Amino acid sequence: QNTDSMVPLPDPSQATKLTSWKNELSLQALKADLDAAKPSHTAMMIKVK
Amino acid sequence: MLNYNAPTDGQKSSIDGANSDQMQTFFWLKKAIITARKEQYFMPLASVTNM
Amino acid sequence: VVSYKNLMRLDQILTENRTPTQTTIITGSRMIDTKVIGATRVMYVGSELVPELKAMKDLFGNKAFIETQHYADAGTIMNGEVGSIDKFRIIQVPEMLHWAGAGAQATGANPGYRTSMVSGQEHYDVYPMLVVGDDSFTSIGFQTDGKSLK
Repeated sequence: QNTDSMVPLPDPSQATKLTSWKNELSLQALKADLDAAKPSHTAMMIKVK
Repeated sequence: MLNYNAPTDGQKSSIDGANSDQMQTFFWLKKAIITARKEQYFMPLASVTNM
Repeated sequence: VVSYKNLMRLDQILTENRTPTQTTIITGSRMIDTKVIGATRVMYVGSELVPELKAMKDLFGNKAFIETQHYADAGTIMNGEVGSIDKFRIIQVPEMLHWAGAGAQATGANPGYRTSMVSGQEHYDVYPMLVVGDDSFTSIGFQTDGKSLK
């Protein structure tokens, strides 16, 4: 059983590049946006419940 | 001979008189030096369940 | 001081307790001076312990700390990784805490390990090396009556 749910973050900025864009988003930026947006959504779902 | 001398460290300029001093004696960058948030590792691991 | 057999015992204990693995093995690359890595767990250590981990020797008297520079190719380097030992990949958390003055008293025969003052008496310092397995804990956030949590 291989589960990766506590792995210490994805690769850093210097790793592999999928696209040819000059500036690439990388996974850290996306997960940071998700963790920034989650507190409001968590407060909202209470009313639905 | 009008000499600049050294306005700081107690020596007035020649042009100045009994009651005066250079108004500007230094230059200010106005770009402060600041640190950054120390990185955190354990916080992203945990999920959150509301109460 | 931590030893190789302690790491093997910890692996055996975690295997017996059915703790799921977190990574996959690394087959070698084609570049010269590149060695394979078999390691399936992540362990978080402080900054001060790393030299001792580097000085370790395995059962047959060889090196036991393969640094990230060897297997950076054909692998996925995580944040703060410094190398791999046995089955544990090492993560160097900058903010790793430690109990201060929690060991037995320190006399003048101290080989060189760190100590601290406790009521006018020397005591050694105890440092942690932690492994967080899958689905071990969750955080609780009280509603706060309308605030955007946090």
